[PDB]
Amino acid sequence: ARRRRAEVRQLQPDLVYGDVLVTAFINKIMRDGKKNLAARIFYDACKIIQEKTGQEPLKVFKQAVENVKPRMEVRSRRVGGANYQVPMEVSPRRQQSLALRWLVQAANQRPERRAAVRIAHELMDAAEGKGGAVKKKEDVERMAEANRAYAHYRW
Amino acid sequence: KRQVASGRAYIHASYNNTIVTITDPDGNPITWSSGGVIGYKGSRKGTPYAAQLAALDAAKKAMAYGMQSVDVIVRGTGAGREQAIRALQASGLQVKSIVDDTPVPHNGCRPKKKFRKAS
Amino acid sequence: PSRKAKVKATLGEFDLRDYRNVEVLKRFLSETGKILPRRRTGLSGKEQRILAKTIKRARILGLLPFTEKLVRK
RNA sequence: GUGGGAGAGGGUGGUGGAAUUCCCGGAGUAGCGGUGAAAUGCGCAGAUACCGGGAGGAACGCCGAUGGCGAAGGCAGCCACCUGGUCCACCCGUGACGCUGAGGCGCGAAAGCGUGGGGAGCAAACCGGAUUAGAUACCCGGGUAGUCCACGCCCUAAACGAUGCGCGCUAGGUCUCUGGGUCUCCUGGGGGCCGAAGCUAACGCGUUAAGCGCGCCGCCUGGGGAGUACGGCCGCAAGGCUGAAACUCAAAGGAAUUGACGGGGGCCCGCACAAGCGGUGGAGCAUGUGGUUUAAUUCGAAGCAACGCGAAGAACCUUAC
Ligand SMILES: [K+]
Ligand SMILES: [K+]
Ligand SMILES: [K+]
Ligand SMILES: [K+]
Ligand SMILES: [K+]
Ligand SMILES: [K+]
Ligand SMILES: [K+]
Ligand SMILES: [K+]
Ligand SMILES: [K+]
Ligand SMILES: [K+]
Ligand SMILES: [K+]
Ligand SMILES: [K+]
Ligand SMILES: [Mg+2]
Ligand SMILES: [Mg+2]
Ligand SMILES: [Mg+2]
Ligand SMILES: [Mg+2]
Ligand SMILES: [Mg+2]
Ligand SMILES: [Mg+2]
Ligand SMILES: [Mg+2]
Ligand SMILES: [Mg+2]
Ligand SMILES: [Mg+2]
Ligand SMILES: [Mg+2]
Ligand SMILES: [Mg+2]
Ligand SMILES: [Mg+2]
Ligand SMILES: [Mg+2]
Ligand SMILES: [Mg+2]
Ligand SMILES: [Mg+2]
Ligand SMILES: [Mg+2]
Ligand SMILES: [Mg+2]
Ligand SMILES: [Mg+2]
Ligand SMILES: [Mg+2]
Ligand SMILES: [Mg+2]
Ligand SMILES: [Mg+2]
Ligand SMILES: [Mg+2]
Ligand SMILES: [Mg+2]
Ligand SMILES: [Mg+2]
Ligand SMILES: [Mg+2]
Ligand SMILES: [Mg+2]
Ligand SMILES: [Mg+2]
Ligand SMILES: [Mg+2]
Ligand SMILES: [Mg+2]
Ligand SMILES: [Mg+2]
Ligand SMILES: [Mg+2]
Ligand SMILES: [Mg+2]
Ligand SMILES: [Mg+2]
Ligand SMILES: [Mg+2]
Ligand SMILES: [Mg+2]
Ligand SMILES: [Mg+2]
Ligand SMILES: [Mg+2]
Ligand SMILES: [Mg+2]
Ligand SMILES: [Mg+2]
Ligand SMILES: [Mg+2]
Ligand SMILES: [Mg+2]
Ligand SMILES: [Mg+2]
Ligand SMILES: [Mg+2]
Ligand SMILES: [Mg+2]
Ligand SMILES: [Mg+2]
Ligand SMILES: [Mg+2]
Ligand SMILES: [Mg+2]
Ligand SMILES: [Mg+2]
Ligand SMILES: [Mg+2]
Ligand SMILES: [Mg+2]
Ligand SMILES: [Mg+2]
Ligand SMILES: [Mg+2]
Ligand SMILES: [Mg+2]
Repeated sequence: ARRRRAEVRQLQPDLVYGDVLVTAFINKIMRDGKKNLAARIFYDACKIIQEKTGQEPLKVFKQAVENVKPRMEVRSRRVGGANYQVPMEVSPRRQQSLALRWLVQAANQRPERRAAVRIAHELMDAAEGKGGAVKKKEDVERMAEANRAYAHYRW
Repeated sequence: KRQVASGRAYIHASYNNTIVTITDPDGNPITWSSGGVIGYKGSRKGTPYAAQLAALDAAKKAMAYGMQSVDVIVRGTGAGREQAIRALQASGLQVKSIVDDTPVPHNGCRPKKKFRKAS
Repeated sequence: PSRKAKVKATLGEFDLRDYRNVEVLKRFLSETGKILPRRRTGLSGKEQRILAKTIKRARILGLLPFTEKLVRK
């Protein structure tokens, strides 16, 4: 994006919770454009969040996404001599993009044998402060803040 | 220990380090710090961050002598001079005043070849 | 542009060659004990050249500072 | 001549404050320092940072300039003394007493030399630490001569405005330093800028000429060889001044032009990077290629822009071996 500022894409809200955030997550779960199979998965897993929790899946989902959002991350930047890992705030949008990307990633690292189970358990575990995703989020946050010495490279 | 309550805080900023010295009203050091006292080693001692840490290390160690307010006295020009000023202000210690007293010669000794095209 | 108020304006009659008039020479020095530019003194080539010399005489007499530390920062 | 003026002009003596280094005292503790990053180095025999006292050397911040003085080199804290140049006004005195100037004599930055003194900081050489393919460098830590003073030498330079000195003549505008005047302005000396005419290869110069003219001095005559050799003179030495030849080249060269280029600048693009999603590189195989092999493995395609490319159909044919 050299010329413009690149506007963001809008997504048709969920055919269920009528929520856009859900569709985002659906697309991250998608693969080879199999949006149907992708949608199923989130839903089955969405059900499994109940009969395991008396709570609504959506509230669970939306709060997992929340604990996985990184508030600081370290980016590179050469300053004559080498590259200095510079810490810095993460934009509201990248937080979301990162959070969801990370969930699907951690989810698929789980041992649970079938997809919907994996997304489900990762969703849950995340919601209460644990799980692959949250780990990542904390390794990142720990990276930044661990390089406070290069904070003066703002940008 | 001796109990001072009010003294002086000298900041010595350099493009290589920042080192804070806290003294009694007569200029006698009570405590001190630096990017080296804190865990920093090479080039990071000059960092404004390190200066912050060194400045805070200094303040705290000065609370032990029961000191409260001080007169900041800045010397030098170096990345991390102002962070030290701020660090002290935000540290229980009351900053009654800031004063720059960086020494400058009325042209005396020939500088090192590195700092020439000056005198 | 320094549009404060030339030190010459904010003052009147005075012997530019009087090295003892501390109360008036004092006015041509900065926050520091530095001699102010024509920019601020408002004087003129010839006037300033004579001021500079009288101020330096006052310094050696201890009536004026060579340098003074800056407050604030 | 008389009366005024400005100035880092020169020489001698005195003297002030800032800073660096060292020494002494206090207080205080684990580092300081340094770089791209480091290390050598320094520090518990207590450094760095801080306060007080002392010694010494060298240089003068602000003012300070686009400024001033000088014949040039050059001259910058402040005080006194000794001393040079110069500008203006008054038209007072002399009465062409003028200009230039081979040789001579003097002066002449830095480095360097001799004798003696001094030595804080800086720093050829040098000793070390890094860096690099190497690094007899660049960077870092040290450090002798020297840098400072006296006296005596040396006599060079991008000693430059790369523009010899003097005088007369030829629009103006604008800034500035210093003097005089009826003080919006005028008039004299100096420092800049833009420009009339004119000059110039061009760039540019232009009352501060590189214009128009006269006087006198110095100097040039293609490039390399060579500022060398020889001689002479000068020097303590280093080396300076004067300054060739054989041989050899078709050039060397000045200014400007259009390009291209830059580890120059500015503004701006492209799946160029970044952000991201999938993949190649590993396996098996398919296909093209290199290589090798063969009687032949027909030929071509070569970094991007050759390699599932000519081959949108090689069993014979095609097919060129
Ligand atoms: K000048
Ligand atoms: K020698
Ligand atoms: K000298
Ligand atoms: K001499
Ligand atoms: K006048
Ligand atoms: K022309
Ligand atoms: K030009
Ligand atoms: K000779
Ligand atoms: K001789
Ligand atoms: K010589
Ligand atoms: K460019
Ligand atoms: K690409
Ligand atoms: Mg350092
Ligand atoms: Mg006179
Ligand atoms: Mg003088
Ligand atoms: Mg001193
Ligand atoms: Mg001591
Ligand atoms: Mg002690
Ligand atoms: Mg050691
Ligand atoms: Mg011990
Ligand atoms: Mg010792
Ligand atoms: Mg010291
Ligand atoms: Mg001291
Ligand atoms: Mg000594
Ligand atoms: Mg002159
Ligand atoms: Mg000169
Ligand atoms: Mg005179
Ligand atoms: Mg007459
Ligand atoms: Mg007569
Ligand atoms: Mg000489
Ligand atoms: Mg010399
Ligand atoms: Mg000598
Ligand atoms: Mg000697
Ligand atoms: Mg000695
Ligand atoms: Mg040194
Ligand atoms: Mg080596
Ligand atoms: Mg060195
Ligand atoms: Mg020149
Ligand atoms: Mg005319
Ligand atoms: Mg003019
Ligand atoms: Mg003029
Ligand atoms: Mg004039
Ligand atoms: Mg001038
Ligand atoms: Mg013309
Ligand atoms: Mg032309
Ligand atoms: Mg002109
Ligand atoms: Mg003429
Ligand atoms: Mg000649
Ligand atoms: Mg020849
Ligand atoms: Mg010839
Ligand atoms: Mg010749
Ligand atoms: Mg020679
Ligand atoms: Mg001799
Ligand atoms: Mg040319
Ligand atoms: Mg585009
Ligand atoms: Mg495109
Ligand atoms: Mg990319
Ligand atoms: Mg990838
Ligand atoms: Mg493969
Ligand atoms: Mg073949
Ligand atoms: Mg072959
Ligand atoms: Mg052929
Ligand atoms: Mg082939
Ligand atoms: Mg193809
Ligand atoms: Mg055949």
